[PDB]
Formats: sequence, C-alpha cells, structure tokens
Amino acid sequence: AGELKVSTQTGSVRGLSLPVLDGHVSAFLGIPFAEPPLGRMRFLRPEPVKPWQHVLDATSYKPACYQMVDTSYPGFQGTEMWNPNRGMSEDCLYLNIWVPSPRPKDAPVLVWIYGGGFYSGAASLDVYDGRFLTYTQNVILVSLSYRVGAFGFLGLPGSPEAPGNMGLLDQRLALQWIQNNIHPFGGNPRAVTVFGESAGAASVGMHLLSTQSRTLFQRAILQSGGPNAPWATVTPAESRGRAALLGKQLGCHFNNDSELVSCLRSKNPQELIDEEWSVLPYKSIFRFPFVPVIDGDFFPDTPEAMLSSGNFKETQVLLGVVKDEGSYFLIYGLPGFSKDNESLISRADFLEGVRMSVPHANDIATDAVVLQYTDWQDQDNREKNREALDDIVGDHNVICPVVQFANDYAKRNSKVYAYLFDHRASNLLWPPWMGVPHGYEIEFVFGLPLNDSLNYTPQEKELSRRMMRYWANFARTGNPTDPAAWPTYTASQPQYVQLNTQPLATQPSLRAQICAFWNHFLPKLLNAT
Amino acid sequence: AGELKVSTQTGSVRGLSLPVLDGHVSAFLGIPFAEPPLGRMRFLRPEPVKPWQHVLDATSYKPACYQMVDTSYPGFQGTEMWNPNRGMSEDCLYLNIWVPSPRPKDAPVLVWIYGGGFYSGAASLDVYDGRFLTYTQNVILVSLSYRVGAFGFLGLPGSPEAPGNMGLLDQRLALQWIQNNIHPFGGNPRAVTVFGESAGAASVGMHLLSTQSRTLFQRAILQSGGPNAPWATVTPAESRGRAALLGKQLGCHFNNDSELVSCLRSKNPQELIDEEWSVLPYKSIFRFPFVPVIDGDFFPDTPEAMLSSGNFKETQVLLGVVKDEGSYFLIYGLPGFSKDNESLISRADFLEGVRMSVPHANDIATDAVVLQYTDWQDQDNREKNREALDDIVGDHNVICPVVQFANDYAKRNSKVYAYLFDHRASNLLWPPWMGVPHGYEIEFVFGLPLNDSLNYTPQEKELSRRMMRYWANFARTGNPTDPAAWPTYTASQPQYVQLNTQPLATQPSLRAQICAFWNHFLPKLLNAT
Amino acid sequence: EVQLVESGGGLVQPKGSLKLSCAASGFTFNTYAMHWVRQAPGKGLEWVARIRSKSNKYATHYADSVKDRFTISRDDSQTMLYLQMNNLKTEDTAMYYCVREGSYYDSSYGAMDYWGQGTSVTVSSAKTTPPSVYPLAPGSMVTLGCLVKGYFPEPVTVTWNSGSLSSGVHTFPAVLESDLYTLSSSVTVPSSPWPSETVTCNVAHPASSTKVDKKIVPR
Amino acid sequence: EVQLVESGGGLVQPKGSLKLSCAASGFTFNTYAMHWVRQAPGKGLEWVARIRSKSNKYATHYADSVKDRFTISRDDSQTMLYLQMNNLKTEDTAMYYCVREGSYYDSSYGAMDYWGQGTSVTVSSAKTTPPSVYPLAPGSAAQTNSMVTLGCLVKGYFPEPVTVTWNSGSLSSGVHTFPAVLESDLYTLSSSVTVPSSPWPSETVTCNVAHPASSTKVDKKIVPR
Amino acid sequence: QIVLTQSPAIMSASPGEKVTMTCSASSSVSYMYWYHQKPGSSPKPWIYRTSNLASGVPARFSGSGSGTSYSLSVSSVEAEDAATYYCQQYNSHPMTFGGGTKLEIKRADAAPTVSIFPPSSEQLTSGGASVVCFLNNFYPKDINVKWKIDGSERQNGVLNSWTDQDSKDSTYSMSSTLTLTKDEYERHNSYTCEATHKTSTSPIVKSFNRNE
Amino acid sequence: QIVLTQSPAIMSASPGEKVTMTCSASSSVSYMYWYHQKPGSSPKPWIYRTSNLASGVPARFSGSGSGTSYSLSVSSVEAEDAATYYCQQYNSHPMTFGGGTKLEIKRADAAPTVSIFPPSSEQLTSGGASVVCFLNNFYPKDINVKWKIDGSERQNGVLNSWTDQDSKDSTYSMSSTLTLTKDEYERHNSYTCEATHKTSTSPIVKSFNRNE
Ligand SMILES: *[C@@H]1O[C@H](CO[C@@H]2O[C@@H](C)[C@@H](O)[C@@H](O)[C@@H]2O)[C@@H](O[C@@H]2O[C@H](CO)[C@@H](O[C@@H]3O[C@H](CO[C@H]4O[C@H](CO)[C@@H](O)[C@H](O)[C@@H]4O)[C@@H](O)[C@H](O[C@H]4O[C@H](CO)[C@@H](O)[C@H](O)[C@@H]4O)[C@@H]3O)[C@H](O)[C@H]2NC(C)=O)[C@H](O)[C@H]1NC(C)=O
Ligand SMILES: *[C@@H]1O[C@H](CO)[C@@H](O)[C@H](O)[C@H]1NC(C)=O
Repeated sequence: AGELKVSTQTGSVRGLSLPVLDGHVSAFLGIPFAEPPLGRMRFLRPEPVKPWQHVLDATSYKPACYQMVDTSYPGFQGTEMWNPNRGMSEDCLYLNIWVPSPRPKDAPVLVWIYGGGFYSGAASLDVYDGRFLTYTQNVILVSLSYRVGAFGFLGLPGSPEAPGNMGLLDQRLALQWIQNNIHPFGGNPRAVTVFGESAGAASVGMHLLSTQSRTLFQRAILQSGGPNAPWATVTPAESRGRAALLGKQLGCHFNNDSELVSCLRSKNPQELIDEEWSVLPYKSIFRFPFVPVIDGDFFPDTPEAMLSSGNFKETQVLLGVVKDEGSYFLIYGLPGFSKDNESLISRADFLEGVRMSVPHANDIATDAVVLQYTDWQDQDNREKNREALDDIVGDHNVICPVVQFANDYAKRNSKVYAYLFDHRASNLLWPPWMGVPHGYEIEFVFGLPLNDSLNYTPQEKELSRRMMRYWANFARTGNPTDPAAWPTYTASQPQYVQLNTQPLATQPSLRAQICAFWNHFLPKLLNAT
Repeated sequence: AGELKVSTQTGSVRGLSLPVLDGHVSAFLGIPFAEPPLGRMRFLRPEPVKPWQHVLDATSYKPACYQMVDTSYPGFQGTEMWNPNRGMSEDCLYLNIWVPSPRPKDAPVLVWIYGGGFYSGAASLDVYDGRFLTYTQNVILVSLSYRVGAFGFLGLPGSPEAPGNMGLLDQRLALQWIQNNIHPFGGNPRAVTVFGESAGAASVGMHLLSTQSRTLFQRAILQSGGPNAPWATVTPAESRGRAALLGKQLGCHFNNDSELVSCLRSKNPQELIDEEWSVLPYKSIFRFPFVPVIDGDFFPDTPEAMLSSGNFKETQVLLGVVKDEGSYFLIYGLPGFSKDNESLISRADFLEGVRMSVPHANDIATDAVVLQYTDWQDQDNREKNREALDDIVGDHNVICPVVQFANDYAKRNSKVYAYLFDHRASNLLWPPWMGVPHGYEIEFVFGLPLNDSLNYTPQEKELSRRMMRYWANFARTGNPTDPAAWPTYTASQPQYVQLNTQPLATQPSLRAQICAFWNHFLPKLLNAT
Repeated sequence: EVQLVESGGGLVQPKGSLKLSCAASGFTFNTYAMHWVRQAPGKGLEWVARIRSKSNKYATHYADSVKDRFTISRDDSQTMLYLQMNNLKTEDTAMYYCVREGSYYDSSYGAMDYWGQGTSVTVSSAKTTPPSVYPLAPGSMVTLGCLVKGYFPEPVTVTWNSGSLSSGVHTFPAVLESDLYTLSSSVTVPSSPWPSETVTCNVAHPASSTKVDKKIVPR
Repeated sequence: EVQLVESGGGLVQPKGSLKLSCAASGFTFNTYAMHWVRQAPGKGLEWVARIRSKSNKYATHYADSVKDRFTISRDDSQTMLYLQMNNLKTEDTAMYYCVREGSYYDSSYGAMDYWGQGTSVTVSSAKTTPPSVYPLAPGSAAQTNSMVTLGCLVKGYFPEPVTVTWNSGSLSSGVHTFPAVLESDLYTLSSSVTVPSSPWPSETVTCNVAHPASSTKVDKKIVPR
Repeated sequence: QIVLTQSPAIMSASPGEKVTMTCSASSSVSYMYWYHQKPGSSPKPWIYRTSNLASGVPARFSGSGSGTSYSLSVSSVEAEDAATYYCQQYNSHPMTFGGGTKLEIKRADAAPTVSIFPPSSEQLTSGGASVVCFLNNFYPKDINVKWKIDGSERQNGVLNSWTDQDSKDSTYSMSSTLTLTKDEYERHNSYTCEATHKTSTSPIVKSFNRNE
Repeated sequence: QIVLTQSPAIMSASPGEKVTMTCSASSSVSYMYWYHQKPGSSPKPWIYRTSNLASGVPARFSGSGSGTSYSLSVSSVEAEDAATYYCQQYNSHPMTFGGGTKLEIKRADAAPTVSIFPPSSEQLTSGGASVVCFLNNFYPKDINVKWKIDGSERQNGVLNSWTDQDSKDSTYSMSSTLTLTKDEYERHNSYTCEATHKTSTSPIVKSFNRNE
C-alpha cells in the first residue's frame, strides 16, 4: 500500500489486499458512483456522486438494493446463493473492483451486470467474487449495482418523477464512472468488455442497443439472456397500468400522474415489495412486474424492432446458454412441480403449465405450442411432459430470444461466438431432473472450482480455468481462442460449442428449427387473430 | 367350357380361358350391371340392367367412361399406362371377372374400385388385370367401372336431374349386382373385400360411411387414399357453383335448376370435358372439378364428421402409402417441376408451390405449412425445397387423411393394418428424384412382376408373390399375415410395415407428428381466422 | 413480547375431525411464515405444515402423512393460525405446537424461533373420565403429595397452593394402564409450616371440565 | 382435307427478329396440340416447340437451344399457329415446318401426322440479290432423233428459296431441278428437261422461275440458236 | 425424507467437561439448526445456520458442520445444560429433525428420600386402595423398586413413573403406586416400599402397618 | 437429350430383298414413331407407336422394337421405297429424331445422258459466261466430272450439284457449271465436259467449239 491507495476524479479510495492461490489481488469495495435515491430522490434518475474528501473506506461490500427475497428454502444454497448476503438498503449504488498484483498499466476491464429478472440481485454474491478471474487471467473485474423493482423501473414515461428505465440509467452512470476513473486502478477504458446473466444479459443487450450507452464499452457477453426476451421489456401503457395498480393496492388516492409518485415515495420499502407482484396481469412464470419500459428516448422502439432494423452498436459478441434453462422457473408456480420430487406432471398439469408459460396467448397460439412440444405417439408420458415444459420455458424465455439476437447480430458480419454449458456439477444441490440449471455456469466463469474449500473435481478445475481463459481471451482478442478452435455463429451457420469436462467440441445448430416457431411464426399468428 | 358358360339372375354369359404360368384361369369381360346413361338418362341415377336373352358376349373388355385423357407424353408408359386402353363411351357401365380353374364353390371375391381423382380411370388397364391374383391366390377378381367427371358427379343436391354422387351410385349398383350374381361364378357374396387406390380408396371409404352401401361387402382395403382427403369431397354450395359455371362456359341460358341440366344433356361429351377444369376456384394441384358432394342422404354430413362420431361400417381395414406420394402431382402445375429435369426449384418457386398445394389457405395457414417444411439452417437448398413439396403434397392429400382414417377406425376398436410400399422398380420409367411414386404399388399387388415379358428382378417376383398373399390372406381372414408378423394400427401405437425386397420390417409411427399438424392444428387455425 | 397461544385440542374419535387455533402477538404476523409442528409422547418433533405470507401467495406445504387430510390456514386481520384436521388417526396423537419462522430481517432467519406452549390432541375410541384426586399425608422436612387417579385423556394441571408453592415440588409424568391415566405430585416443606400452614394441591382436568382443590390433612 | 400453310419466313440479319405464321384447315384446330419442327439444309429434324389445347391450358414446351428467344402461340378463332423468333443466330437457318400431332381420337395419336410444306428462314448478314435466269438450248444439232435435253440456269441469287417449273407445271416428266449451290454468299441452281425431238422447237418449252425474296417472277422460253 | 441421526442418544458429562454431539444427515444439507428442549416446555431455538448462537444462548455453546456431518459443542458443561438437543435441516421438504441427544450432567452420588403413604380415607370410601411411594432427588438415575405385602412380593397393580434430570440440582425422582382392592388391602398388615440404588449396599426400605 | 442412332446411314438393296433399319436409343423409350422423307417434300408419318402402319403405308413395311432397340423392316423392297427414314421418340422432352437412313434401291447399271451448253447470248451480253453440263439418269451414284478448256484442265469456277435417287427409275442425275469471264471465254475455243462412271472404261465426254 503501495497498491491499496487509489485517487480518482471523484475522490480517494482505500483498498484491501486479498490472497488468491500462490499470490494475491487488491480489492476496492463499496465505491459510490451516485447519490442515494432517498425520500423525494426515490424513483428519479440517478444523480452522479458528489466528489468526496478525503479517503473513502472501500474495504467492505455495501448493502444490495431493496428486493423480494427468496425464502422458499432458508436452509438451502440452491436458493440462498442468489439472495442478498450483506443486507438491503435504498442507498445501494456502489461498484466493487478487483485489481491484479502488482497493479497493471492498461489491463482489460470486465464489467459484471447481475441478473435477477430486474426485481433482485447483488454484486456482493459469492458467485460473482472477482478474485479468481483477476488473479488467473490478470484482468480487472468490476461489478456494478443497479436499482431493481418498482424502485428501479416504476414506468411512467414522460413524467420526470418516474422516467421508467431508472435501473439501466444506474447501470449507465456506473459505466460512465468506470471510463473516467479505471486507469488509476491500472486498467484500459478502451478494453472495457461488459458481461451479464439473465436480466444482466438483457441489460448488456440494452446497452448495445440504447443511444448514449454504446461508447461506454468495447465488447459484450450475454449469458443465458437477451434484450428481446419476452419478460425483458414492457409497453408504456402496461407499465403505467402496473404503476397505478401499485398505488391502488397500497391504498393511494391520486388524480395527477406525479400525485401517484408522491404517495408511493412515502410508503415503506417493504410495504411496496409486498404488493409489487399483485400488478402482473396473469397467472404466469418467468414474467417480472417492474422491468424496462419502451419510453421513446432510452428505447426509441422495441429491442425486437431495433435488432431487426440494425439500430445498435456493431461489435464482437460472446453468447450462450445452459442445458436446462427452464427447470429453475418451473418450481415457482407450475402445477405438480417441486425440487423435492420427480415432477412427473399429468397431461392436465402440462396443459395448465403451457397456459402459464405463454400467458398473453389466445387458444390458437396455445394449440401451436402444444403441437410442437407433444409426442403424438406417446401423449400421456409424465417424463416427456416434464421435459417438454422445461423446453417451452427455456426456449420461449431464454434460448430463442438469444438465437434471434445472434441471428440479427450476424445480419451485419459481426463475429458472434456461441456456447452451451452442459456439464452438470458433481456437487450440484438440485435434483437430477433439473439437469444443468439456469445460472450455474457463473461459478465456472468466476473460478469458484479452484477453491479447495468448495469441493469440486480436478476435472471441474480444468473447465473453470478454460472458461476463464475463453472469457478473458474474448475480452482481449475478440476471439476466445489462441491460434496454433471455436467458430463464429451466423443465421446461415448457427454453430455453437460445448463447454464441459471434454475437449471443446462443435455443434451445428443452436435450436434453429424450434426458434423459427417462437421468433417467426408465433408473433405472426397473434398479428392475424 | 362348360366352365366358360355362366347363367345369372340378369342373363347368361360367354367366357374366355386364359393361360397363366403353369396353368389357366377363366375371364368374363364386359358384363353390364346397368342401362346406358344416354340422352335424357345422362347425369341421372344408374338404372339397373334389364335382364337379357340369351347369351351375352363377355369375351372383350368394353370402353372406359368419357374422360380427360393425359396427352402430356404420348410415347411414355409412365403416363400412358393410366389412360383408356379400349376407347371411351357414355355406355361404360360394365364389370370384369377372373376365376381360377377349376371353377371354385365359395371362393373369396375382391372388388377393385379404380382411382383417377373421379375425372378418370378404367377397369381395363393392364395394371388392374386380375390374371395373376386369381391364379397364384385362387381368389375371384372383379373390377367395376363408374361414371367420372361431370357425367358421374354433376352435383345439384335435391334435384333428381343431377343427384350429385352418380359415380358412387354406379359403384353401388355394381356391388348390388355382385351380391345377386357372384355364386354362379364360384364365389360367395357374403365374402366380398372392396379395394381401391387414390379416388378408388376414397370411394371404398365412401362405401364404409353411407348406410345403403354398407350391407354390400365384408372387408375393405384403402391404398394411397381416404374418404376424408381434402380433394375427395365438396360442399353442396360449391358443387352447385361448379355446375352453373359449366353451363355459363358452354354458353347455356338457364333460370330453373333442371333448366341447366337440360342444356348440358345436349352438349357433346368432349365439349363438356374441354370446359370441366375451368370450374375449379383456384390455381391448384391435387384438386379435381367434379367429385362426391355432401348432399344429406348419401352423405348425411362430412366423412371427417362421420369418422369422428364413428358412424361407419365397423369392420377390419388394410391401409397404406408409397414412399413418394406427391412426386407425380408436382409435374402437373407446380413451377419449375419436370420429370425431364432434376426439379431443383428456387425458394420463390417453393413458396408458390405451397400456395398451390393449400389453395383455400390464408396467409397465416400458408406460414404454418412453410414453418414445418423449412430447414431454418439451409433455407435456399433446391434439393430440400423439392423434397419438402413432395412431402407437403403427399402428407396433405394422401398420408395424413389415411392416418386420421386409421386413428378414427381404431378409436372404435376396429382392427387396422398399415403398410409402406418403399421399393423403387429396377425398371421404373420415372426419374430418380420422383422416388417410389403414387400408384406404383398396384403392379405388385396385381402380380405383373411374375410376367417374363415385363423385365423385373427375381427379387421383385418374390415381393409381388408376398403382397398378393397379404392382400388375399386379409380378404379371407381379415388379418393379412398367416405363419405362427404384421401388427395392428392404433392412434397410441401407430405401427406400420415396410413392403420391399427385404423381410417384413416393422416401423413404430406412420407420420404421427406431422399429421397432427394437418389433422389437428391446421383446421383449428382456419376456424379462428 | 412475542407470544403464541394454541387452543382447540382434545379427545377426538378415530376418523373424526378437529380444528386447532393459534393466537399470535408481538410481531408483524402477516410478514411471517407460520408452521405447525407435533410431538408424540416421549418422541421427537415432526413437521406438519407451513403457510407462507400473502406476498408468497399463502403457499401451503404439508408433511406427506398429512397431505390432503390436514389444512393449514391464516387470518392476518385476527392474527390467527389454524389447523383443520380431518380423518384423524391414532398416529396423530401428539402435542401440537404453533411455531413462527424467523424472517430475512431476523438473526433467526429460517429457524422456528418461537414455539407456543402446545395443545394436546388424543385420537382414541375411549371415553372421557374425570380424575379422582386423593391426598397423601404421612401416617426437619415433610413430604406430602397427591394422587390424580383414573382420568382420560391427557392433560391434567397440578399446582400447589395456587402456584405460590413451587420449590420442593415433583409432578411426575402420567402413566396409562387400560385406557386410564394415573399421575402423582410430591411436595417437600419444613416440619415448621406443616400442618400449621395450609398445603393444598390444585388439580385441573379441562376435558371432563373438572377443577379440584385438596387440603393435605394429617391423620 | 387437312392443310398446313406456313408463311413469314425469309432473310433476317443476325440478332434480328422474325414471326412465322401457319394457316391450318380441315380439322378441329382447337382440340389439337400443334408443333414447330425445323430442318437445316442437308440435315435432320429438330423439334422446336409445342403448344397444347385450351383444355391443356395452352401449355408451351421448348427445345433448350430456343427456350427464352422463341415463343409459340395460337389463335384458335383464326385457326392460326405462330412462332415469334427473337435474337436470331446463323444456327437457326433452316426450313420451318408447322406440324400437327394426332389426338387420342386418331390412330396417329402422338405422331406428327401432318406437316406443312415449310417456310425457309435464312439468318445472314448478306444481302438480297435477284437471280439472272438464262436459257440452255443446244447449240450444235446432235442426235435428232430421239430425245432433246433443254434446261435453264438460275445464277447469283440470295437467299434461298427459288421456285422452278416447266410449262407452268404441266411439264413434270423428264425434269431434273438440282439443289442450289452457294459460292461467296450467292446461290446458283439449274434445271434440265428432256422432251422428244418431235415437240421441240415445234411446241413451246418455258422455265418459270420465282425468287420471292427479291420479288422476282421470270418466264424464259427456251429458243433454238 | 432426509433422515437426521443424532448420536449419542444419551450423553453423560461431569461439570466443566468439553462435550460434542453429532448429527449425521442421510443426504448432504446446506445448514443445520439446533433447538434445546427441557421437561414440560416446548423447544427453544439454540443455533441458527450451523454456527450462529440464538439470543440468550451462553458463549460456551458452539455449532459447526458441513455436508452430511454437523455437531454442537459445549466447552465447559454446567448443570443448566441438562436438556434434549435436536438438529433440524431446512434444505429439502419435509423439514426434518434428528432423534435428539439427552445431555445429562454428572454430580456427586445422592441417595433417594423415600416416603410411603397409605390409602387416603377418601379413596377407601370409594372402594379402592392405592399405596404411594416417592423416591426423590437421587443420582445416578439407575434405581429399582419392589413392593412387599406382608412379606410376600407384589408386582401386579404397580405403576412406576420417573422424572427427567433436574437442571437445578442434577437429580432424578421416581414415583411407584401399588393399587389393590379395598377388600384385599383390609386383609393385610405390612405394606413395604423397597429400593435398590448405587448409594446403598443394602435395600433402602420404607414401610407402614394398617394396625399403626 | 435422348440420342437416337440410326444405322446404316445409307442402305442399298436390290428389288425384292428383305431389309431392316435399326434405331438405338441412348436411354430406354416406351415407343418409337417412324417417318419417311422424299426429296423436295416435308416428312410423312410412317409407323405409329412402334408397329402400327400409317394410313396408306404398304403391308411390306413393319415396325418392331423394345427398350433401347427399335427397327423398321421391308419384306420385299421396291423402287418406291427410296426415301430417308427417321425414328422419333416422344418419351421425354425434348422429343428427338434419329439421323435417318437413306434407302437406295439397286438397279441395272445405267450410263449418264451428258449434254453440254455454251453460255447464252443474254449471259454474255451481261458480261459473264457459264458453261453448263448435265449428266442425267445414271446408276450407280458414283460419278466424277472434269472440265478442260482448250485441252488444259479447269477446276476454279466449277459448281457441282447432285440429285437424290429417283423413286420412279432408281437413277441419279448431276449438274456441273463452269463460270469464266466473258473476256476469258472469248480467248478460248474448246470447252469440254468429261465424266468417269462404272458404265464406261473410257471417259464419257461432250464438247463444243466457240468457232462452230
Ligand atoms: C425444368 O423444367 C421445367 C419445365 O419446363 C417445361 O419442360 C422443359 C423440358 C421445356 O420443354 C420447357 O419449355 C417447358 O416449359 C422448367 O420450367 C419452366 O421454366 C420456364 C422458364 O425457363 C417457364 O417459362 C415461362 O412461362 C411463362 C408462362 O407460364 C405459364 O405456365 C406456368 C405453368 O406451370 C404457370 O406456372 C405460369 O403462372 C403461367 O401460367 C411465360 O410468361 C414466360 O415468359 C417468357 O417469354 C415472354 C415472351 O413470350 C417474355 O416476355 C419473358 O421474358 C420470358 O422469356 C416463360 O416462358 C415455364 O413456365 C416453366 N414451366 C413450368 C411447368 O413451371 C424449368 O425451368 C426447368 N429447368 C431448367 C434449368 O431449364
Ligand atoms: C322452368 O321455368 C319456367 C319459367 O321460366 C317454367 O315455366 C317451368 O315450369 C320451370 N320448371 C320447373 C321444374 O321449375
């Protein structure tokens, strides 16, 4: 210290030395990039942080943004690993940074945008700890925090009291901060590669798409998510209907549009969270209440329309999915599903499960989903019905938006690289039926298998080391390999790679036939009925 | 001879001894079963034949019913084998009989109903000669003739001047005649199996549905056809619109319904044929102008509705298809298709070919057909586009109605036997791309490979001998197998057999997934738009 | 102060029905996940059912031996938890505790951080019999006691001098012999207070609606 | 009686256009499939195109060497068959026959059962030159008795054809009209006629030569010298 | 059904001794929870999420464990610690509990204070006759009691009952009731309550006589 | 493109001889149609669908064949059978025709009737000079013709022409025209037309003299 002291455009920062394997790294945690959105500043745009004097304690993570916490199994890591580990508060706008030792000069910078369907998440999660990527890949790992729920996305377009995309603005404000302050940490702002999972990847994609938020980075990684996902965006008319119902549920009396926001700004943060899910219009799964709204400024149209027309940042993209995307979401609503049983659902249950997966669908569209996912030779097989729902939910919400993104991106000669994480853990906490579930590639990307306190196989250490290299090499080169073999993806050649405890193998089609149903035909059907 | 003399309820008959292989058979050709539908008797119900005195010359085939003849290739058997070989006349209501030697007592009787999409066909075709079936299987082969075109199916329901299903009423009148006169030939009227191909099989199905025809036979075979086929039946309102347009095209002046028929009864048979196809409402393929009409008596509802509700003659059925059902039809309209080239059609041509195959379809239904039959990884492959159309045409018009028939038949606990003829002749006259085309199982069913003047392989002789046995075992047993090989068809277990130069092999699904599209979803789509 | 008060328990015939109640206070009930846990005599703890908050859509989960026979319910306006038990079986004979689970907000997150005193449930074909309370007097220290003989079902309350006599007391667990429970309680006092000062055992058997106070008299 | 009469033929420059006509009679034209067949000089027959009836939706099929340049069409009301030929090439130089195909009703079914006499098409850059018709009479009175050979030379014409008759067609026997020979884009032809020593010069012998391309009609009386 | 196995079932330790209880899970669990239970009281939370002591739990208590193996320790055991300790898992449904561990605290051997009581007038007038015997505040728990009617042993009609160890004095107490007919009781003189316990090499006896 | 190969290209038979023409198809065809063609005439239908003679065709003609091999036969050949016979397939598009067979009928050898003609007055007055020579009604077809101007041979300016065999008399005829300038023609006297044919062992010559 030495390396534990950093002076930036906004103030001075006190670090922390952290040992990693045979060496160590430096960490700076709880660095604000904005002012606290409290009282009358709640639901507003993020105000940039007022510079401080003198040195700020950046030795501890700060609390996560107020959110709905998953209390389904309080004594289970499978659910608990995703919950806030250092508390919750409205004052939550902080970024965390991991720097190699000795401090580099112009090293690559990876910025993590966490998932949680815009209603949850924390940069402080153990699964997003940057220690291993920083030490093994000699890379700078930054993790930002962004408001979630009504607090981050209460949509009232036009109104300044709730501009609608407040959460993606918080993300933007952090990206703006990284540019103006990462070189004193030993990084290169010319090599800022943004990356995220689920809503995090939707956010990443919403940064490749929006206007004053595409110069803020060089490259992108979208893990198990896309901005054009059905759960990712909302109609300004719906976001308004949602905001008003929140008021009515909380016993508000309002005439004006800003008369609403005033009433909500008074209600306790838990009072609001406890009513947040009652706004959803249908009995559904993978549908989140307060999410990004197409306003007219941040979103000049829909991400679908934007990706189609090409209104975006043309740059290198690494994309991919897990073997079982849907399985996590099934156990949060669908009849007959549990992690505590085989979830051998009846034909009756399968049908109601389809209706909950395509909730905005009319009877003819539901019939189409049932046609593709039914074995017309073996209709009453409870194992096929379970596998079929896991596929509907995975395809509709995750894999198919990703393939449309990947096709629309190569519809510009952009080098797009696609993976499939399909190695299932030797020590996974979920039942066999759930396969390789949503979010379980992250621990491999972040180097967790290298930790001897975590009980992983030496074969799992190898794959983590490899994925860390691929992620780093892409952030460096724009090609996740080194010549002495991972190919590009186009709408024409939809090749992808298998990430597992086996040598990189190549596969030709990343669900092209089925995603043609979801992306080409299913919308067309609704435009005709 | 002696043997060549037969006395029946309608009159006496002169025969012919015919040598087959190491033995002989007896044939009686040109036996009328009705009065000639001429002058004022044209377009009417068939009048039963007035008994004759004394002996009638039944030594020569009689002419086929007036029809549109295929003159596309006058020096090619591929097309010419299907054309009338013994002339055309309105006086065409005759049946043919083949009997083994020595004359049996109560032998099985197989009645052939020829195809030709209700606008063509002849019992006198070389491919329908009963010589090998009657000698190798010791059965009695009968072939009937029925009025085709406007002559057989001018439909003005309610009107006696054109009932609407005259061709089916000719078929019926022959079935009624077989009952009253087949025992003097050495056959039993109670053991009658009715079999047919294309419109012939549709006609067989139309005799399992209409009550009055039910009592006239024991079993049934449906080869590459079903009564519920899209091209097989017409709405009484359409058949009327079709009949009126014929009048207008022929320069008729009419007010009454019977005023229209009087004008047509005067027009020369070729004058009518030359205008018959101008009545069709769309640019299409596999769509015939004058076909069976749902009147209210013969058809009390649609065959679809009847098969669904289950009001059909509950008996056992042998059904099946060829490997390339559609190929033959493609070359009669679809852009870029020929038997004289590889028919490597463009994406542009493929799309117009879809529109001509589902002609009543709106844009959303066409989109659905395009979704199922497109390789979304290789869209512009001219070989796949060719193969895809061959499949649309085969599935929509032939295979899928057959599957719905078989499913609806087994739904009512009836034994159903399913085959797939997928051996292509060593000496087939069609180009390779056309595969095993529509109607080319018939020559094997009728024993033609056994003829040394016809140049077939010894392996082809074996299969013909086998198919003849299967067809005859079924006609006698109601089960085509004998040593104790061919299982029953259910919707649950849609098993079928491969008929080829290899031991009977079993296959589990007869296009269940795709036919779920055509039979369940595609109609539903149109009921919603 | 956090309090959980169960009620509704008692003697039910097999295949019969019973509805337990639980009065909750001292916490924001509506924000908490509540549970019912049971303990058969001399045995361990068996989870019965959970009911989550209104935010977690009042989601109920049951122990398999109870699924579809028992029903867990809430009334947040009255701060009440309920357990409707139908088609009762001899196996269900136990003490039923109404338990609170610690929220994300508490140090006790996930734990059963508050348990009520319980409500005894006896599933039997046998009938309610009141106890016969007899004094035990002898014929530096004095041991007196009183026998609570031939009652059904459990429980029986035994107190000495309406609770003011706590030290020197031993109330022994009840013993069943031929569908009738017998219980005894001993009390040690100095030779000075007895018989000079009144010693009385107060026995209560609510099932038979019995309240008895017995003065231990010398002979 | 069945008749097929072609017209429209002649000399066209290369890359040029021409439209052939065919007057059909003696049959129900509209019920027949018609064809155009060509024959290059000294060569065989090459099918050009087919056009089916109105019932067979006027379906046209072409020889590949002709496929998007030529167009076969019919006008059933005027009993006419046509061949529109565009972007003409030296290879297209041939006699074009308008040919009928026997219907299902005929024994000739499928065959080319009637062919017209033809229309000559010459694709060249060379120009139209009328012929010079000269008489050939014997100069020296050789064997008289018994037969006399007279003739006439049709020199330096372009293009083909040239019509030659003797005595307006009434002199058929003893006539030899030899095929034309091209030398430096100009055709030369000769015709000989043998008659007895008695009819000549006592009876008139004339060669009637016609070259319609140059719009030339000449009658030459063979006169003794 | 994740089965939790607590061992030992019964544990005995002297005051000041370090003691460790184990909980073995049939399948791996993310955290273990502990509760303690005292006689006549409902359970109370003891340890939260493997190692966090509950409000009011003494510092001498600790928890620890991983996967399938979890434990609860006491650095220096006191009399106060006499209770049953159960482990619970809340990883999978149904949440399950172990069989428990009865922690018993050793103490100096203490002889029982035996008192015999003839049938009350009240009971006799109702037709029955019960003789009561209390053998209070003894250690160790191992005790045997026999009845003699006029010198002959009696086993029929005897109901024995025992308390759990007392947290305050580390002792155990017992009750024994000999029940016969009024008619039978009136046919005998000597009623004897005789005990066998570590503290004596000879039976510890109390008796009364109907004729006294 | 189904290629039809006719063989022999030229056939020669004496009157009364049986003769067979073949047609070989590159690929198997269902039927073969045959036509005949005479000089100065368009083709005429001869055989319908392999073996059915066309209206007016003599019974001595027959058709036969299968797959790739088809043939046309004449039992007893006559002079009127001198024509070209083409085969045609209508199995596949494009319908194709064979190269043809020239049927020539033998006959007694016949010497040519040679006639020479000086240039006409009208040609000379127009500036040119052509000498014509006809060598008519000869058999066999093999003939050679040479010109001599004042004894010296002349090859330049000579245009030869030959007819096909005559159906009526089985003969062949030839024409030969020597073209010179009026100026060159008027510089010479002897103009000689000389032929070589089977029928003579010496040249067959005709000549004239400008000064005669
Ligand atoms: C494979 O064979 C295909 C079949 O073609 C036939 O068989 C071959 C062997 C030949 O004999 C051929 O001449 C036959 O037609 C072949 O497909 C054909 O492709 C041609 C173009 O090359 C098409 O020709 C165009 O036809 C239209 C009229 O079409 C009507 O009929 C069709 C029947 O299906 C309908 O689909 C249409 O809707 C129409 O009703 C003409 O308008 C067009 O115009 C040309 O001429 C005019 C002047 O007259 C000009 O203005 C234009 O610019 C054009 O030059 C063409 O003539 C033909 O219709 C099509 N046939 C079929 C049945 O689809 C295919 O091309 C073959 N492959 C190869 C590589 O050759
Ligand atoms: C036909 O119409 C005429 C009137 O136009 C009428 O006289 C005649 O009776 C009608 N016939 C029938 C059967 O309706």
